[PDB]
Amino acid sequence: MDAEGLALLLPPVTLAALVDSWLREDCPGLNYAALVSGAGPSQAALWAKSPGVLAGQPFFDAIFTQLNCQVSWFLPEGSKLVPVARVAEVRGPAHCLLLGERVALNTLARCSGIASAAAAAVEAARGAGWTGHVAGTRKTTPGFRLVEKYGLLVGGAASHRYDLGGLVMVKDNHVVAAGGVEKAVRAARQAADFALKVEVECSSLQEAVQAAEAGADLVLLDNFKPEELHPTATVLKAQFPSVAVEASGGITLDNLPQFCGPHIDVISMGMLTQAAPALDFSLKLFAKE
Amino acid sequence: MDAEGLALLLPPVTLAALVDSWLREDCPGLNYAALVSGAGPSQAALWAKSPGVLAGQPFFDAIFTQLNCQVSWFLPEGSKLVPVARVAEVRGPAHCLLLGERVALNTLARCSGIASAAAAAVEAARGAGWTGHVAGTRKTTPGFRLVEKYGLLVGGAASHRYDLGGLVMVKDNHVVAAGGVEKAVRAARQAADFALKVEVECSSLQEAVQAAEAGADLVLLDNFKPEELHPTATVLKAQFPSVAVEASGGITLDNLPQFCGPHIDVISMGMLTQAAPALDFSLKLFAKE
Amino acid sequence: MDAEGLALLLPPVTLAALVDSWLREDCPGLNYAALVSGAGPSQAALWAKSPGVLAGQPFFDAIFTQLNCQVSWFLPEGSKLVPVARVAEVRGPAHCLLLGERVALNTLARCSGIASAAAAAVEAARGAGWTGHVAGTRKTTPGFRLVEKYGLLVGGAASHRYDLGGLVMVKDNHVVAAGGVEKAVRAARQAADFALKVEVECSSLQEAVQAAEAGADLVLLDNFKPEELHPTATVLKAQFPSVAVEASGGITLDNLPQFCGPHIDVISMGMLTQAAPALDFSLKLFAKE
Amino acid sequence: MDAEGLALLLPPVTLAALVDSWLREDCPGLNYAALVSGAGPSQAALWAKSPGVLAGQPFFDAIFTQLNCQVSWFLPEGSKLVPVARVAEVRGPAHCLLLGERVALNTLARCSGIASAAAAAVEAARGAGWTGHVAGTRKTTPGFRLVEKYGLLVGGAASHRYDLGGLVMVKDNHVVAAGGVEKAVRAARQAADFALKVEVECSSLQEAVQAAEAGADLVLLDNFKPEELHPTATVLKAQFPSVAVEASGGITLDNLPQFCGPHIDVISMGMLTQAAPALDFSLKLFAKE
Amino acid sequence: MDAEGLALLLPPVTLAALVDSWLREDCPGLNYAALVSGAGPSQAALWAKSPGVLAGQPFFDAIFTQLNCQVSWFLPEGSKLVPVARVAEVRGPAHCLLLGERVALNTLARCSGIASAAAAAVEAARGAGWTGHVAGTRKTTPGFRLVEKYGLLVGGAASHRYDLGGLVMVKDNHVVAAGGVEKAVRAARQAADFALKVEVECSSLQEAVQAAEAGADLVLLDNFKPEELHPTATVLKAQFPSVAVEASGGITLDNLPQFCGPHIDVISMGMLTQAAPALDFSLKLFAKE
Amino acid sequence: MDAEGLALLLPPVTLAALVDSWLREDCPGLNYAALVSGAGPSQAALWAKSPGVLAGQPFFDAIFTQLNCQVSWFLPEGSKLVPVARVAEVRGPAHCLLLGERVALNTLARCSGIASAAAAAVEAARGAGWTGHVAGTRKTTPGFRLVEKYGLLVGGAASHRYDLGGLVMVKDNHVVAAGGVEKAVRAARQAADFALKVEVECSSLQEAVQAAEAGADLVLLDNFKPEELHPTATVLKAQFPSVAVEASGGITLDNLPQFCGPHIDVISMGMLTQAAPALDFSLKLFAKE
Ligand SMILES: O=C(O)c1cccnc1C(=O)O
Ligand SMILES: O=C(O)c1cccnc1C(=O)O
Ligand SMILES: O=C(O)c1cccnc1C(=O)O
Ligand SMILES: O=C(O)c1cccnc1C(=O)O
Ligand SMILES: O=C(O)c1cccnc1C(=O)O
Ligand SMILES: O=C(O)c1cccnc1C(=O)O
Repeated sequence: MDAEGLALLLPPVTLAALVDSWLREDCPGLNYAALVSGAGPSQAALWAKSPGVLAGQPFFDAIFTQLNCQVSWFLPEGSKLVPVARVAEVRGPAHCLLLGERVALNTLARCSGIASAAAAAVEAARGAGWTGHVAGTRKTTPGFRLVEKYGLLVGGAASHRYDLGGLVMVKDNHVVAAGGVEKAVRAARQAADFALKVEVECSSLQEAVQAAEAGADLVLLDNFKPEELHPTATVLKAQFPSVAVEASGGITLDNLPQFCGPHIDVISMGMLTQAAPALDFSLKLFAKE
Repeated sequence: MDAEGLALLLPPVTLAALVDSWLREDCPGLNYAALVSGAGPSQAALWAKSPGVLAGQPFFDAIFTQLNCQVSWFLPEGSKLVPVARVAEVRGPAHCLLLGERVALNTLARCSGIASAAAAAVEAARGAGWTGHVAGTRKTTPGFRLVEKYGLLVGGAASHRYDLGGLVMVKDNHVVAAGGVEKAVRAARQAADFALKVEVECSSLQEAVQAAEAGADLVLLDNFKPEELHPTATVLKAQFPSVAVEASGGITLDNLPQFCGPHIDVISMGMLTQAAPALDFSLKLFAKE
Repeated sequence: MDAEGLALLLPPVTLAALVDSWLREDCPGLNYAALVSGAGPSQAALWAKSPGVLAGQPFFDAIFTQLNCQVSWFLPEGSKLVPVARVAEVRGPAHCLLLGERVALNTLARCSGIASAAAAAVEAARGAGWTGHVAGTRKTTPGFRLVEKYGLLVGGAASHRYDLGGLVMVKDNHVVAAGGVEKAVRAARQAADFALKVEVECSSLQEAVQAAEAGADLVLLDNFKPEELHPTATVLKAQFPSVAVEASGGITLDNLPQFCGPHIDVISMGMLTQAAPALDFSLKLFAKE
Repeated sequence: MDAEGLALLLPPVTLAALVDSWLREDCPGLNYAALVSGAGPSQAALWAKSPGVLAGQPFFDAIFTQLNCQVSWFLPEGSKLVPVARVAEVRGPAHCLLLGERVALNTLARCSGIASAAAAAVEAARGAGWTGHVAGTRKTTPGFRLVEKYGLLVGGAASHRYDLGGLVMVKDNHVVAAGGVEKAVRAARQAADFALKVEVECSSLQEAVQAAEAGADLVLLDNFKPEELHPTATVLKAQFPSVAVEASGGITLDNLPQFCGPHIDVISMGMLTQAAPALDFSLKLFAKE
Repeated sequence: MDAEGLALLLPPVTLAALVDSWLREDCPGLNYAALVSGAGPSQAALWAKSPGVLAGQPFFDAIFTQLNCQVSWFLPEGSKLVPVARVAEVRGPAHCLLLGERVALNTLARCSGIASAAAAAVEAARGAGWTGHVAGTRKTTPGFRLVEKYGLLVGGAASHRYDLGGLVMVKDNHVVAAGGVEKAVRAARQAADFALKVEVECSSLQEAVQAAEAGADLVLLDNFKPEELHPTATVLKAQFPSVAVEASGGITLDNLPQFCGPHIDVISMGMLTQAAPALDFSLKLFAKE
Repeated sequence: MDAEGLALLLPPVTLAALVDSWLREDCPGLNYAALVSGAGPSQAALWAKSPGVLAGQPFFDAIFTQLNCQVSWFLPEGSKLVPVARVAEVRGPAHCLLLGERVALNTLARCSGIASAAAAAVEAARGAGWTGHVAGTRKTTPGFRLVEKYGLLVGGAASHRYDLGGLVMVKDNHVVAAGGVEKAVRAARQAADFALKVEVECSSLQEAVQAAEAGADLVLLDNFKPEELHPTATVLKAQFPSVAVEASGGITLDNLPQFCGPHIDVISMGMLTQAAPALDFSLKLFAKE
């Protein structure tokens, strides 16, 4: 995509409600440190001290806008961060900058760190000649989904489904509960009348074929070794060429290339959200003359 | 210090609210996946697949209570996870179990992941002879502070001030805006009447002394090499024996012992929250009764 | 669709919150008519005074639950209503029973009113030997969508996309804004990726082909006369067998049979929500043994 | 009355909140369709496609304001709508115009639908030479009451009580629970100390006299056939000239002239909110010259 | 009446919501104090240390119910408090009792203090032979109206009009805005269609008469000396026998009998809410024997 | 203090939330009174009818801002009010001023009442040559703590800790629950890692010392007569120089000077918030073309 146009995804109602809560979480009562700085007009520089990808400007902006501060970016959303970079400047009343400071920073650090891993992982795949979509999961922080999924998009990963209402994903537990894969997929297909796709976690070739026969649009190959994964995917694409194939389970940055192959459409990774460290940013006030 | 007594810190109102919003994030509309599993009474086993410390039972319990499911814990809050362990059992209607599965796991993974890092770091400190307090920061995920600060406790580090509303904290930025460290602290110390303490970030011996003279209860030595840090702290404690010394900036699990000396009372670490990977948990239905 | 299992689609959090907002709407302050009834143990009987389909038990139930009342139903959810029928008995404190009454009845009235129309539309389509799906739209009352979309399902219609983060729908205005049907569907598919279906509104056969060619999952044939619809449908189906066709616009109970064909998969009708008179119900306290 | 000044009744806080819940209902997560339109400065025409009364302007406006879009109206609120008329022009970014489209349309459709049905009933009553008040009920869609009551006022009906903290209304059930009309009215008058009126639903002449005697500000005649209603009213009016008489139950636009008569003061009709079809409108983007 | 049956006025939704804000206000973060008491099953005695009237049981209860505690009342709601009285007893986990303490005490203290003041006023009114209704105002604490108005009622005063939603009160300002008293009342009367009473603030016998002629249901005689009030009110009743006559403005508990007279129906008092000191209660843990 | 620079303490999100709830409480539905005044541009004078200290401008401003109304203050926050003052002017639509009026007046009155009470007290203390802190308590009206604690500051008192997660307070009850003072304070000390202070309620010199020995930062001497208080305090300060001493319990404005001795640091007064009458203010519409 283009990372600058991604911001248009964020609906501005649910956005400001997020921002409000984040501020309240941090300053529920009186802001005593306000008195230290006073409210004089001020400027601070946003320092990027970690390599990766910048993401999260829409969140960073919104937070400060709520506090009557203005942000000037010196890079675009999505651009590569080359450490000790001065990536932006923030102007407003001192106390307002310093109240927004930590929250904006945390939001930007986390969003960026996710985008960073996603870009790293996308590269590694491109590098192995893979043409598919590296994806995320629902293994997001609670109440932080919007920021994390958006982060994955800025990094060039696909978001995967956002909600639980958005694609019907039959998993091991759904199959156990429904008493077998055929039964499960039949129900799943009925519930997704014509508007929603069905995906089915399958731990074996058999489970997959059963799923694919039953009319699954996607078959997720969960926890296969690579040497098992590709022959299994080959059989599937051969027999059901219109069915998409996702590999997930245990997949990391280091090993990702082994999971890439001509018959895998999607690779999903817990790690992009669950084990992607936050980038180091600071926001420092500089004096005017 | 009992880690099972820690759930009492959680006020039940802010807890049940948080849980609602987590579930609403994940499934705002219709849960089509309820139709695949139906609603038969079922049981699921919680499996820990990562080493660390188990943290977040109160949140796990709340999530599932909200969905009319019950939880039996086989290990106490804060115990070591020795992997491929069966840590607990969850009971309830199938569709209800599966609705809360991900959000619960996410929450538990995230909280446990932090506890583990805190525990690692506390152990490191103990191992380097040091009886001070290892601590968190305000570098927490937005909307998720309660879980992360609670996690820090369960792992046995200190939370630090929760929310900018406890302790008053003067930083590089407050000093710049106030036109001096002398001015900044006097203002800070006026604001925090008797109820609140004043801590000051300082980047030199000089700036520390000025702070302590000015009436600082705590003096944070920001971003020192340990070779500078300890001589500095030695003088401070000589000249102002009742002023506490915190050290912060660049402190990893790797180098933490280097910042563990006899005149350092608090060590705060960004990494305990920012860069602690989540633990791997799963929740698998079984068909006993 | 077994209509009694549909209640499993209702996540219990968003439900309970919605119930709260309805009761607060109807009684923001003090309930003065509490004093008129007092709080004597009491029982009322719900009478269905209109013909159609009973829908809304979950909502009815959950309103009374919030006011310590209990409901016992004598008809199953989705059953046929033959007038002057006793469908349930609600038991609880008089004042509570009387507080919930209008809100609970108003909820059951539209939900049933909508289901009734859906059932009638489905019946006319089965009646013209159509094996397709009758569907709702996003033409729903603001804030009431959960009840209305559930209503359609209980009457045997498809809900279409609930959401707008569900299926990606390119409409007449999108096509304009984009700058052409070709350029728009390219951009839709890219946003949709593997996770979502792209549906496109099309005013002619030419626009439909352009669309199918750009990779549309569903072509929606907007405001065609029946004489023009079916030729156009037959063409798309011969040339792109894997694309689903939707007819929509101007469709009524009376004319629906003329829109049924062997090459229409979905027919959506705005009237099913926008013009479905609410059923007559009432709740009258009786005396007990 | 002036229909344009009714907007003053709408307190801008409850209006804005209401709008946000509607917006959030339609797009809880990510707006994928933003990418198809993009953010081009754009303009749309509001086409009125059904006959009736225009109502809902202040809500329509509020919605788009919340998305940074400006509305310009060509008909004033309350004017007669003559089909295929251009009533307004909405401008702003393309993605925003399309985000608010369906919600704003759905709001205006239903408010106008009601206004029309009220105006229609007001007209037939005027046509019978009746000078009383046609009225709404509390039979409103849950959560949508502010819009529906307002629609009644624009069509020139009277909203009954909005609220329930409103007028005190003693109904058949209140009378049953109390054990007797005179008891009930005593209790109701006590609760309505001097600030509220007391109304009593009465199913006979005998009960209506009991209630009038006991001091009710109004007597509602609950299901009378018209041949019975007017003698019962006449007797009431002669015996208690300062009591007001409401006729309710079964009153359709077709039979309304028969319920009009010199001794009825208020005629409340459930149909106005429960069975008023919504109007047809559409919002189509045009390019400028 | 019966102060015990007043609790039925409080709808359980808006209670629990109110109680939740109050608790959140007091402990928005982690409750560190809970670790000092631990969770031992405990009991505590509520001690009334001031003279007055007890009011606020429903709130006190709700608060502790939310914290899983239970309350046994030794005196009924509305009874006379003779100091150092042991009025109730509260049981539940120690940290829960202690978390609820202050918030519940503050609530009961203020409700009780208002009911005391209202009683005092109702007494003096009765003592002076007057059969009217002492009333309060909209001079309530912001967001504490439910409790304050409830207190008035328990004290035996009237809750003058709760919300601005059910009576229509024309004031000095409304008249100025409207450009005269005739105009204002005329307008008000048309706004309050048949459901709502109109009250008019009048500062002179003229302005009162004018309002009465225009159709005012009540005439409020504002800031009159008593020697002016009673002649003014006698003319009023002479000409307008069915128009209620309220007196207001600087009426204190001391002079209240001077404002009592056969022609005054209602007496509102700012002081019942604005200057009613809180009672002194305390909650003391004891060991069981 | 500098009373004008105190507004900076008020975070703008929590402020605008609070203000919305006040407005929603006072007019949840339709504002019939808007029709009486119309929307004409108007102005209103704010009159101060009582002596005291002016407090609550930020809340006042925010309230009106929310209703598109501007305020011009002719007196700085916290100035002395000398009665019949014209302290400010409010411009806006007529219906908007009148909707805001009472809510804002109510806020300003109780904020100003408290500031006044506190100024009275701080004055007597400064008059008694005392250099310590006059403080508040947590005996604040529920849901209104921000306004009341802010008012205390403006009048020159200290807020004290605001909520239960500032300083950690051990009271009679915490001691009972812990089974002793030693145990309770150790637990509070362990809980208050380094971020917080521990304060202990003590009813005797011995208990004060046990607390001081166990590491208490402050010792609150509850309910001592002045004759006991000072000699107790003189001993503490001798034997534990850096422990602070707060007196509290029964300290009226009248007797306060008796509590102002050289070994007392803090004096807390329940009365400042529990028994401080609100000041008298009106807002009157005046003329302009
Ligand atoms: O549920 C998902 O959306 C999902 C998609 C791909 C891989 N894992 C998951 C998961 O959360 O378990
Ligand atoms: O603000 C804090 O509480 C804090 C405390 C210790 C270390 N870092 C921080 C920070 O957020 O920068
Ligand atoms: O958007 C939809 O879901 C939809 C689907 C089919 C027909 N109309 C609509 C509409 O709301 O206009
Ligand atoms: O209650 C009302 O407001 C009302 C007013 C007139 C007629 N019916 C009703 C009703 O809801 O039953
Ligand atoms: O507002 C009221 O209803 C009211 C009623 C009686 C006395 N004062 C008032 C007031 O203006 O606050
Ligand atoms: O608890 C407090 O914060 C407090 C502090 C000082 C004086 N009183 C109190 C109280 O409300 O009991």
